[PDB]
Amino acid sequence: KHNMKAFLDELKAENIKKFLYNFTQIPHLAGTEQNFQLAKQIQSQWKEFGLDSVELAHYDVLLSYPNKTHPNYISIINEDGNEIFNTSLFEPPPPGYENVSDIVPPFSAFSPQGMPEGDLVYVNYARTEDFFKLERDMKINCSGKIVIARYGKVFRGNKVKNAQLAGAKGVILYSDPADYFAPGVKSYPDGWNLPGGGVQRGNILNLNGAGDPLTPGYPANEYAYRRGIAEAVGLPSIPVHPIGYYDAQKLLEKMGGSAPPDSSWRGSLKVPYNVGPGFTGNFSTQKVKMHIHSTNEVTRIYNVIGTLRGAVEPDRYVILGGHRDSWVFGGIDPQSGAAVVHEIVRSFGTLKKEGWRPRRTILFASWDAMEFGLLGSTEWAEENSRLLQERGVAYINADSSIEGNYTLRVDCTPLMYSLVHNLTKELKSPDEGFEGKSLYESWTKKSPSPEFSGMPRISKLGSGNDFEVFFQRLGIASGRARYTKNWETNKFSGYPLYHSVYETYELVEKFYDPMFKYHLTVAQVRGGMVFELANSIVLPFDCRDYAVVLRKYADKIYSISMKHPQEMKTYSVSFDSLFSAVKNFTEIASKFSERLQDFDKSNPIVLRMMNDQLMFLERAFIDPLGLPDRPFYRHVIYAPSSHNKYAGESFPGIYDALFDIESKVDPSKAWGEVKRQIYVAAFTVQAAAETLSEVA
Amino acid sequence: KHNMKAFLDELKAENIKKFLYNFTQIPHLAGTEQNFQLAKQIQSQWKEFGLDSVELAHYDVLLSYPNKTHPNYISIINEDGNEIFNTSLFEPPPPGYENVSDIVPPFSAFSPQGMPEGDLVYVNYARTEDFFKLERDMKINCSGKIVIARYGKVFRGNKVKNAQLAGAKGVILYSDPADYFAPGVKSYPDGWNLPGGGVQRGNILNLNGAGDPLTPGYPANEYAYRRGIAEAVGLPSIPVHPIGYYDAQKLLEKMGGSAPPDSSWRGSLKVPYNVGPGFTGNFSTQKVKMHIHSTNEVTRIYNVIGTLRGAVEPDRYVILGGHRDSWVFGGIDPQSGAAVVHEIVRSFGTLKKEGWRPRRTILFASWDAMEFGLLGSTEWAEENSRLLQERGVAYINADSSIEGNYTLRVDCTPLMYSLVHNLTKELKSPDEGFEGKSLYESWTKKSPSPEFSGMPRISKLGSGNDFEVFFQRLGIASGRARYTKNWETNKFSGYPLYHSVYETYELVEKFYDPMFKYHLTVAQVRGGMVFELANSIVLPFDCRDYAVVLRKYADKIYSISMKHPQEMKTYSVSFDSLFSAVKNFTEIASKFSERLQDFDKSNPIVLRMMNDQLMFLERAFIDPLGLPDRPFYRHVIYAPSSHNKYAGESFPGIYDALFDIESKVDPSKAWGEVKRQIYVAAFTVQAAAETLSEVA
Ligand SMILES: *[C@@H]1O[C@H](CO)[C@@H](O[C@@H]2O[C@H](CO)[C@@H](O[C@@H]3O[C@H](CO[C@H]4O[C@H](CO)[C@@H](O)[C@H](O)[C@@H]4O)[C@@H](O)[C@H](O[C@H]4O[C@H](CO)[C@@H](O)[C@H](O)[C@@H]4O)[C@@H]3O)[C@H](O)[C@H]2NC(C)=O)[C@H](O)[C@H]1NC(C)=O
Ligand SMILES: *[C@@H]1O[C@H](CO)[C@@H](O[C@@H]2O[C@H](CO)[C@@H](O[C@@H]3O[C@H](CO[C@H]4O[C@H](CO)[C@@H](O)[C@H](O)[C@@H]4O)[C@@H](O)[C@H](O[C@H]4O[C@H](CO)[C@@H](O)[C@H](O)[C@@H]4O)[C@@H]3O)[C@H](O)[C@H]2NC(C)=O)[C@H](O)[C@H]1NC(C)=O
Ligand SMILES: *[C@@H]1O[C@H](CO)[C@@H](O[C@@H]2O[C@H](CO)[C@@H](O[C@@H]3O[C@H](CO)[C@@H](O)[C@H](O)[C@@H]3O)[C@H](O)[C@H]2NC(C)=O)[C@H](O)[C@H]1NC(C)=O
Ligand SMILES: *[C@@H]1O[C@H](CO)[C@@H](O[C@@H]2O[C@H](CO)[C@@H](O[C@@H]3O[C@H](CO)[C@@H](O)[C@H](O)[C@@H]3O)[C@H](O)[C@H]2NC(C)=O)[C@H](O)[C@H]1NC(C)=O
Ligand SMILES: O=C(O)CC[C@H](NC(=O)NCC[C@H](NC(=O)CCNC(=O)c1ccc(I)cc1)C(=O)O)C(=O)O
Ligand SMILES: O=C(O)CC[C@H](NC(=O)NCC[C@H](NC(=O)CCNC(=O)c1ccc(I)cc1)C(=O)O)C(=O)O
Ligand SMILES: *[C@@H]1O[C@H](CO)[C@@H](O[C@@H]2O[C@H](CO)[C@@H](O)[C@H](O)[C@H]2NC(C)=O)[C@H](O)[C@H]1NC(C)=O
Ligand SMILES: *[C@@H]1O[C@H](CO)[C@@H](O[C@@H]2O[C@H](CO)[C@@H](O)[C@H](O)[C@H]2NC(C)=O)[C@H](O)[C@H]1NC(C)=O
Ligand SMILES: *[C@@H]1O[C@H](CO)[C@@H](O[C@@H]2O[C@H](CO)[C@@H](O)[C@H](O)[C@H]2NC(C)=O)[C@H](O)[C@H]1NC(C)=O
Ligand SMILES: *[C@@H]1O[C@H](CO)[C@@H](O[C@@H]2O[C@H](CO)[C@@H](O)[C@H](O)[C@H]2NC(C)=O)[C@H](O)[C@H]1NC(C)=O
Ligand SMILES: *[C@@H]1O[C@H](CO)[C@@H](O)[C@H](O)[C@H]1NC(C)=O
Ligand SMILES: *[C@@H]1O[C@H](CO)[C@@H](O)[C@H](O)[C@H]1NC(C)=O
Ligand SMILES: *[C@@H]1O[C@H](CO)[C@@H](O)[C@H](O)[C@H]1NC(C)=O
Ligand SMILES: *[C@@H]1O[C@H](CO)[C@@H](O)[C@H](O)[C@H]1NC(C)=O
Ligand SMILES: *[C@@H]1O[C@H](CO)[C@@H](O)[C@H](O)[C@H]1NC(C)=O
Ligand SMILES: *[C@@H]1O[C@H](CO)[C@@H](O)[C@H](O)[C@H]1NC(C)=O
Ligand SMILES: [Ca+2]
Ligand SMILES: [Ca+2]
Ligand SMILES: [Cl-]
Ligand SMILES: [Cl-]
Ligand SMILES: [Zn+2]
Ligand SMILES: [Zn+2]
Ligand SMILES: [Zn+2]
Ligand SMILES: [Zn+2]
Repeated sequence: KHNMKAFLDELKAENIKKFLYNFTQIPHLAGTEQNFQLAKQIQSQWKEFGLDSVELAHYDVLLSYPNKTHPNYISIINEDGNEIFNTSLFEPPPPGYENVSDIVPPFSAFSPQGMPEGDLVYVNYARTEDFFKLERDMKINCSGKIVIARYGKVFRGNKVKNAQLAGAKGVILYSDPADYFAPGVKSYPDGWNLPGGGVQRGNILNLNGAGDPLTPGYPANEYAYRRGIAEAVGLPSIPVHPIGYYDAQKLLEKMGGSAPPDSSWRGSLKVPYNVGPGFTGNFSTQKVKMHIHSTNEVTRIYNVIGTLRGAVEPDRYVILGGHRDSWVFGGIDPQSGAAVVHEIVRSFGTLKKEGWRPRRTILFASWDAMEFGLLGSTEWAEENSRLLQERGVAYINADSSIEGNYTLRVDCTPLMYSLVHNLTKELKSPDEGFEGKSLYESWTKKSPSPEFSGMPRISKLGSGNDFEVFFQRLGIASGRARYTKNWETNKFSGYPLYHSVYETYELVEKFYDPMFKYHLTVAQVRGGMVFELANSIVLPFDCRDYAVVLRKYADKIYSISMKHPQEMKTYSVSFDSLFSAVKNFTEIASKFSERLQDFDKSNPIVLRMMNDQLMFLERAFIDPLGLPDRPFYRHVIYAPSSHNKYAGESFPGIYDALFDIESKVDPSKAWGEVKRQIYVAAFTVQAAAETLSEVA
Repeated sequence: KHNMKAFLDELKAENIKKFLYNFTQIPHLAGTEQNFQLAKQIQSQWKEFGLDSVELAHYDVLLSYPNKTHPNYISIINEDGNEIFNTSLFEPPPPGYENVSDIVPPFSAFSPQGMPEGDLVYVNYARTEDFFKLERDMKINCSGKIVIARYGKVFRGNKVKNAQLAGAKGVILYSDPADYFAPGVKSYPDGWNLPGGGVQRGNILNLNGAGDPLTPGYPANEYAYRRGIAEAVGLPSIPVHPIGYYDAQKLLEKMGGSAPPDSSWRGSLKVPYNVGPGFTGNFSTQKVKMHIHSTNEVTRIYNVIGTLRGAVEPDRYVILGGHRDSWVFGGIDPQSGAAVVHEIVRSFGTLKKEGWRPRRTILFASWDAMEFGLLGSTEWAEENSRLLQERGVAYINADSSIEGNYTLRVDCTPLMYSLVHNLTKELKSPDEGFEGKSLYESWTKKSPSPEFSGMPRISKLGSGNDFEVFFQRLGIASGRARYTKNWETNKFSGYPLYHSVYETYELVEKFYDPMFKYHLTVAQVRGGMVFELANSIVLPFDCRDYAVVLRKYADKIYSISMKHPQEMKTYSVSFDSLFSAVKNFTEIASKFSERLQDFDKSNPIVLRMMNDQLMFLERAFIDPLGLPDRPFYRHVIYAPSSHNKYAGESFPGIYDALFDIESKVDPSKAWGEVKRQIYVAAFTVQAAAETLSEVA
């Protein structure tokens, strides 16, 4: 038979390993020839694998690169202006790659050029609360200072935004061993830890969903009319550069001024972690100088778009997408995910060659320029927004398949919770000690849901990955899954060698997944989800699961507001309308579910009506006016946190209206805006509910 | 059989007459008890007529009313401050209605309160070009003057906006006999002309599609959070009041200053039409004083919403909608249209009682508060926007059925041109001299298309009517039709007694349509369109007709730009991308049309795919970012003219970027924005075309 089991059984660990090796021998930086070559290779292979059509979709977008003949670096300069200490110009290449060309040196993409020199202030992780603590509690002024922040906890773009608004004239990011060196594990190449010379690359934009900085709203095609740089979206105004902890140590060791306010401010280096500003007495006349000469330039990028036409509903699209561009070799990020996508295409293509086709169309995407701001997926979705919004069933992302070897991690819309539960109950656990048990069982045991015994944790979607346009802009149900670490063991924001030259094929093959069994489990979950979404007669979404979480989020936002009981009385702030809408959603969804079970199974119009109702339910949470000052975040239930693009926030409009409200100078105005956001959320919830009522 | 002919034949002129009489005996001003009573009556009757459900949808919206105990009026005051001349407090009521209560006196709805006193400037029709001529050519400064403008040519809201931006401190609108008195016809009650004491009511908002001024974006429901008045949308900042030509004569006769610049500035009164400012020598110390005391107040309004559930595609909606609220008796506007809707419901209900149902769902709407800014239809569409955008097939409007007795007038999306041509070829002409001929034949003869011999004129949709939210905001194919006058005979912007107390049942029965045959023809066209839209297996839209007009509009906008050849060279302004997109649209639409003809007629999925492609084609012209500073006008091909809300403009983004461009102080910036609009239009056209490509 051609069923899900045939699909799953065709997937092979050994194929994923071969593809990963193939994709990670040279760098594939967005906009470079090497990445265009790989694009053409994957196009060719997807065609040979059997897809009906495979095309490149190219765009001309703003990227950023260091100047090869004018290196970025930071100095300590003495009062004479002699540079007495200089940070590294490159990471020491790993064994056997010391002759690889075109390894981009560490840099912060989209930094402006400049050579600011000043006194250092240490700002911990540069989170909103870290700046609050500096200004409000410690009375330290960052205006005109160079800020040094440790990576971790939040997206680095938010750090840079926060430093700018504090008045910093430059930012230095570094990786502290506290956050990127797991105790008892060796540095690469002998373990999976970050060495003192390792550095995390990465962009520092604040795009808020816009895509290419020059063309917000519209694809960066041949004839596009670009904004000038001064009106581009999301560019930082101060120079920024990342360094490793050997170099960080040499910048921090001299710091004077105030002590760190508490231990949550101290990392693991042998330094006091003084906040500054500036250096202790003997060194007080020395300063820090950055030298940044990177350039922004419009550069062509290439997405690969594969189509497997549906047999019955070709005008319904289930999309499996993940990026192909990497900072250097991309051993984990993204090629561990791209190798999984490749094998999924291969497997679906095998069935197709034997005469099968999915019920609905499957689109496969190899996105470009993700590392420079989700540019490739966003431009493509801008180009294709009307097809995607009227035909898009679901989007399954496929970045890094592994970031650990402990258990599964899934973030998705509530509409996919039941699908994920049911699919994982069918799959075999790859975990030691769970031989012959289901993935559901191992996952639930290692990662229990905080709410419900006997179920696993599934998180909301955040951002910083290629689902952002499809979910928070366009309202297409989205999900993602990968293998991850035990967050109780270390609690780091990622894996140590993230975005470093040390992220290699050997990293994965030797330390993360020698038998490629976690990769295979991830291919089964991602591929399985796509299979069911594209082949189930009734779409596999359970609207009742949205009702349950909407109540949890309404409770949560209410509890936040209820910290201000006097203001709620003064300004008559009521959540009654939101709870009412949620109650109605619960009731209507329950009735819809009965019809879906009970409808006449011979009637394809009733079926498609109810599949359209299922498909357009995520779509109903979109507000076409967007959230305040973030027009490309239109989903009213979920947006990326305004303080950390990686994290999702629920009822974001209300949350941001309530955030730090006790500090606003005009409370009447501030609480007015809370009430406005309550109204918008209540209305959108009720409106979404009504899409599930009988249609006439 | 139950077919279109059965539907059409059930319609009776005598029923329309009875309903019109029934709807016009007392005033039905929005927000009054009398209009809520009529709402309940139409709800009851639509249920008895056989609709499946009929509900009221109510909203609480900003309306405006004069103060009953503090009348609005204008004076000429002498230097002592004695009011030596006062305009009327009411229109002399027509015969037999001199005892009717609650006739609202003439006023401009949403005027602020004030009693400004100043010198008069006469500004012709207060169009953009009239102000250009005053400031630029005649060097007359309106700052701090009271402006007197004749009604006509453009929507009165645009006049008030234009007067404000000229710095006027108040506006007086009047009806000039040149524009509202047809030569050789008697004044009401002895003819259909406006008497000297007649006055045109009407709102003076600039909403740009927003709906209720306090709640843009969201329905004005129970829990809505309102803007304060100072942030409301579209309210005028200067007092405004309309008067008749007896009173206008007494204001204009003393005017001094400059002569009218030419005869296009002179109306028909026995006055010189001097532009002013102020009065001639002997009267130079006299001034004009307005006294406006109207109040804005949030008031409940009621739409009636009738549903006739579709047998096969209940989740596809064909909407017939028109308003019910009137300024006074509403003899033409709107009850001549509402009486037609009522008979259409009756006819469809007769078929339903005999066991028939349309293929798709038909929604019938009796809108409220249209006269105060299309409020009722817009709030309802805001409430229901997600159902309408995913399920809305078409909207047919149904305001005034007649404004003359000469020939048909149709404005609609190009997608309905073929439908209208085919339907009118089936219908009998009611015109004298065309007995036994088709409506198509009489209409084509009396109103030839400017482009194509042997076809009739069909105009683009403008605004100032209840289709605005459905078409220009939501992108649902829309159309309207009514009987009209011979524009070659007089060329007035409407009919003389528009929005006056004299617009009565007797006006219609005695002067416009004694045998109710034009009303019946209009019921057949509107009802016929709804019938085909709701019952045709393939939706009756021809995408090729859009391709033909897109080329006409691209030629037109190109020709406008080509008046500035030097700037097009300097700033490299090319229309190549727009023409390219239009060419592609033409090619793809041609291929789609072949598939639509040729597809396998047994396959309902292919059918519905192609019906969805047809339905979502108007939808593809929507840009969710809206046009510049007009977020609720999102259609890129059509918007209401920025200079006259009643008129439609094509490629409005480009048109407004080019308008008066030779006056802009920064030409680089201005031509940049032209190019930006070219890109947006080319992209949207191509994107719309691609919705008609094979789906996978
Ligand atoms: C969750 O779902 C429920 C439905 O089960 C919704 O209930 C509606 O709630 C609103 C209140 O927010 C009710 O509004 C009230 O309607 C009365 C008239 O309703 C009748 O007539 C309408 C048509 O006009 C019918 O559709 C309806 O069935 C009724 O027969 C008004 O008279 C009320 O206004 C008066 O009282 C209020 C409050 O004290 C005053 O502010 C007013 O000035 C006025 O005096 C009121 O407008 C509505 O009728 C309910 N519909 C039902 C029960 O079907 C919830 O609203 C929904 N939650 C959300 C968030 O949408
Ligand atoms: C109306 O419809 C036609 C289709 O019939 C569209 O034609 C496309 O037009 C654009 C030009 O605007 C062409 O873009 C060019 O593509 C070249 C590569 O294309 C190949 O590879 C792609 C995938 O990457 C395939 O999809 C495609 O089939 C081709 O095989 C580029 O190399 C060109 O760029 C080079 O030249 C330009 C111009 O001189 C330079 O600016 C660049 O820097 C670079 O040197 C160019 O990008 C596109 O290929 C055409 N597609 C076709 C024929 O199918 C029209 O665009 C459309 N009109 C609108 C308004 O959309
Ligand atoms: C995940 O798996 C669960 C368990 O199989 C699925 O729920 C089950 O779905 C079936 C099929 O609809 C339900 O059967 C139905 O029962 C009703 C009422 O008794 C009957 O009238 C119908 O004819 C039909 O047989 C079954 O009750 C239900 N079991 C539950 C909820 O415990 C669930 O649908 C799956 N989720 C997906 C596919 O997203
Ligand atoms: C308005 O009426 C015209 C004239 O009836 C309609 O166009 C006609 O539509 C029919 C039905 O699709 C076309 O017939 C088809 O012809 C093709 C090609 O020869 C054949 O392969 C199909 O099987 C089918 O018989 C007919 O050609 C066409 N006539 C024209 C264009 O002159 C038009 O569709 C109507 N418009 C509407 C309903 O909106
Ligand atoms: O411009 C942008 O918006 C982002 C560009 C670029 N993106 C990435 O590097 N993405 C991979 C890293 C990303 N990290 C996080 O989400 C941090 C916390 N959550 C998880 O790791 C986490 C979340 C869900 C799951 I399932 C597993 C882990 C990730 O893991 O996706 C960057 O950040 O520089
Ligand atoms: O707030 C708003 O946006 C408008 C509120 C209110 N609306 C109306 O009174 N509508 C009826 C008058 C309107 N007039 C025009 O369109 C003027 C030129 N075109 C036609 O008459 C014309 C156009 C198409 C056809 I078919 C027939 C005649 C009309 O005729 O619909 C008002 O204007 O005060
Ligand atoms: C990755 O695998 C691809 C595909 O097998 C290899 O590209 C092929 O290389 C052979 C030998 O040079 C050529 O004859 C084919 O034309 C290539 N195929 C395609 C589709 O490009 C590639 O060599 C491998 N890369 C590495 C580094 O191993
Ligand atoms: C850090 O790098 C800087 C720049 O290369 C070094 O300073 C330069 O040294 C050369 C050779 O002695 C001089 O001719 C240049 O004028 C210097 N340039 C600047 C900008 O100062 C510096 O010596 C290096 N410091 C260390 C400790 O290696
Ligand atoms: C308009 O017609 C309606 C409906 O025929 C009339 O309203 C009815 O009046 C009778 C007699 O008063 C009542 O018994 C019914 O309950 C009413 N029906 C409904 C549905 O409201 C109304 O009288 C007519 N109005 C005018 C001015 O002629
Ligand atoms: C126009 O109306 C105004 C207001 O009614 C008249 O002026 C008033 O006249 C009364 C009675 O003589 C005075 O007591 C008021 O003080 C006046 N009010 C104002 C505001 O002036 C005026 O007489 C009327 N003019 C004409 C020509 O009829
Ligand atoms: C890079 O730096 C070099 C050498 O210092 C300079 O000549 C060149 O203009 C720079 N390239 C850029 C700005 O792309
Ligand atoms: C920080 O310093 C700058 C000037 O050096 C000043 O404008 C700003 O107000 C200061 N912030 C404080 C002390 O709050
Ligand atoms: C793989 O799992 C083992 C056993 O739990 C663990 O000790 C090791 O740290 C893991 N490797 C990685 C890279 O997480
Ligand atoms: C209307 O005018 C009267 C009498 O001059 C006044 O008492 C009342 O407040 C006004 N009503 C309003 C503003 O609605
Ligand atoms: C019109 O008059 C006002 C002041 O009375 C002035 O501010 C404005 O500039 C004048 N406009 C002209 C003469 O252009
Ligand atoms: C009705 O038609 C006649 C004959 O053409 C015309 O003279 C008369 O003015 C028309 N009535 C109206 C109200 O247009
Ligand atoms: Ca873009
Ligand atoms: Ca509103
Ligand atoms: Cl992922
Ligand atoms: Cl109309
Ligand atoms: Zn990645
Ligand atoms: Zn990455
Ligand atoms: Zn009207
Ligand atoms: Zn009107």
